Amino acid sequence: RPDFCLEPPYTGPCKARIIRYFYNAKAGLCQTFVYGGCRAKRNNFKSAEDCMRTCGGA
Amino acid sequence: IVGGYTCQENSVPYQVSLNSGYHFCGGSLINDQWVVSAAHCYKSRIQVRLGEHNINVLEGNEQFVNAAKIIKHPNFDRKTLNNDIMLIKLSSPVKLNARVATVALPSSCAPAGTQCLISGWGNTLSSGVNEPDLLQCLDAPLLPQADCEASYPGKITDNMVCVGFLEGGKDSCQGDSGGPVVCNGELQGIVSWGYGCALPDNPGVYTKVCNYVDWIQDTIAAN
Ligand SMILES: [Ca+2]
Repeated sequence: RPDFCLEPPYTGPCKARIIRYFYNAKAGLCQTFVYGGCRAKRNNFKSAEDCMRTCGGA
Repeated sequence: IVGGYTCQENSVPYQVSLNSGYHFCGGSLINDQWVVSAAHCYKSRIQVRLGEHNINVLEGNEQFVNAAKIIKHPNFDRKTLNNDIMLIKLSSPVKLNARVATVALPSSCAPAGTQCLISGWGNTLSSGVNEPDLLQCLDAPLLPQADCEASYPGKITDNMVCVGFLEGGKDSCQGDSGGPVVCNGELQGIVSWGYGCALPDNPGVYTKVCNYVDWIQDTIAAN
């Protein structure tokens, strides 16, 4: 799978509380995390479906 | 708010919660039809909740009003965070009382050392997470621009101001964005960004409201 899928969820510097999905490699599935609102990294999706499609692997 | 305290019930009547399913940002009521928040708190649909203390319990003093107009500053940069300010026009004028009140805009820019009150329902932990039911408060000073710049090398513009402590321990955090920084009864800052929360040498960065009084007044009068 892509390298960014293996990186820990990145909240970023902004201070909003935006619920996003990230791929948890250890768990083998996408989970939610708190995104701050700006400068998002790639392991950040608006849906579990988009997250698994991109980072679920094969 | 990390390292703060629970605000006395409705002691911050200008504080509002921005909600789009769940609380995601704060804001400040500046007149019976307008709220000012951070531009990065933009969402196509926003419900403004006023008169809140416990955001997870219907207390009996709340007013729920939808955002009719959402106007971000025309020069907002989503990467540098310069001009991180946004105006929200309410679908209907709110009823002003002891629990729902307006906060005055700055008469001029407050100097470094001015003590202020920061508030919000953001994370209360620097490590891990704890979303508080009750509104949190924090008394903190506007820091010298030189210290702000030293803490955030090359990232601070004239439209930003650091508020907090260089030693860390107390700061605003995720869920506080768009919220108020009030000094001597005037809204001098808006919770914007920072590296982590309550970390030493990284106090929170806030939108310097005194640079936008005219933009706010002109925008309200035109909409
Ligand atoms: Ca409530």
